Amino acid sequence: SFELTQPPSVSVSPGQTASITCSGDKLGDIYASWYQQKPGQSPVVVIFQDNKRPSGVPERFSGSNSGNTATLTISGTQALDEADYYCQAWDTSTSVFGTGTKVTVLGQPKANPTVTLFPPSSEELQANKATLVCLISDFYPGAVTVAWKADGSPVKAGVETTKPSKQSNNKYAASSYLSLTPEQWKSHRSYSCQVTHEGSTVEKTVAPT
Amino acid sequence: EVQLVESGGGLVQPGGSLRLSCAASGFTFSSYAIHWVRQAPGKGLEWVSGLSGGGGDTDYADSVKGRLTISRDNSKKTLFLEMNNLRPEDTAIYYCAKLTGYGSTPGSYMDVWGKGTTVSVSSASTKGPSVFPLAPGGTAALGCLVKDYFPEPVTVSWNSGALTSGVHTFPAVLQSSGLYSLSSVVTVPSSSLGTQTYICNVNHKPSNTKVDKKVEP
Repeated sequence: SFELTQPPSVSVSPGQTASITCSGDKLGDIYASWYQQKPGQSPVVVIFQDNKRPSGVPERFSGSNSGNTATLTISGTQALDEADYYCQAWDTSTSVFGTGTKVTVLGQPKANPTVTLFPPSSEELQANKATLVCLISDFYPGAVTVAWKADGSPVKAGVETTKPSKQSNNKYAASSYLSLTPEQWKSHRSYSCQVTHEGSTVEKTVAPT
Repeated sequence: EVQLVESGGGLVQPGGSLRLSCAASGFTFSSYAIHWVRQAPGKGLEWVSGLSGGGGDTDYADSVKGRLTISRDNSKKTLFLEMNNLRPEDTAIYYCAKLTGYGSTPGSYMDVWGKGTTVSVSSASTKGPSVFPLAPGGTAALGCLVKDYFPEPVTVSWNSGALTSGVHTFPAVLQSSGLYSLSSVVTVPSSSLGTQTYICNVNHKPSNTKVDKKVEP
């Protein structure tokens, strides 16, 4: 499989030009296509054969395939152009999609997340389990990384983190859960849920007491 | 009138099998190659398989080469995908898409797509949750952890529907185990704590599970 690499995320303000790139060695020798997928929906073709538009596609969408790189341009980007965009190319008879780009059309000021961290309940400890619950809310735009620490040392095992989901207020929420044993829980000074968003980090800490 | 409709999606145990179909309307099915594209929850598009208009030339992604078989009955305007020895990694919405040609030519594209059909490959079995009370200026965060349940969904109310404005019920995580865990939090007065009673009402209809959990500090 030849791999078509796209930048994972692009932000654009309404009215501005959104540039989405797609790179790969076999690209440029071959024709590139672009598919748009709005939330909850099937993908839709917007560009084919590098720079052609299907009849129904608006003119503000355009494409170019210079060298090893294909680019989708969205002029005068509208809020409804907010979607995941995927490039595609045919390797002989094998179809390959690019890794995808999330295009956020900024509709709202940046909002850092409200993070709430709960320790294990006594009832759960009585059942010989321990879950740390880290809840992330009201963040925009809708991309976060979660990291767990034990006494400020990274913890990668026992971590189950959701992908962000859009709240009714158009901000995003997410959850992360850390599984521990009662013994692990009682044998450390502190546990921390550390949430990074737009280059700001929020840390909440809980301790056995 | 031009539409593709996928069928056959469902929950399947790993190692099991599933047959997917795709019914075409509004065009001459035989005149066009049809392909299957899948997408795992929260992840990117992944090409699975493709078939020429006549059904002669069949093409498969490396990830599915042995386990999957694509075929078509043009008389029934239907495409099929036979999936065997399913893996958890095959969990995805499966879309059928129609090419603009009879075959997979250079500058050909998928002009029409269906709404898709959902395949879940999980070893999990129906199981109701264990509900645990999540406790700690002017406000206090109180919560209910709804743990280790299958399948979706779960409904959470507070004080039987009396508190809703300051309530945030988060989407579930799917754990490695195949079980779901969800959490609901409510914002309340910190002064009222120890005076007021806060109860989350958890309902998991698939397991006929109702739990009323009193949350105290």
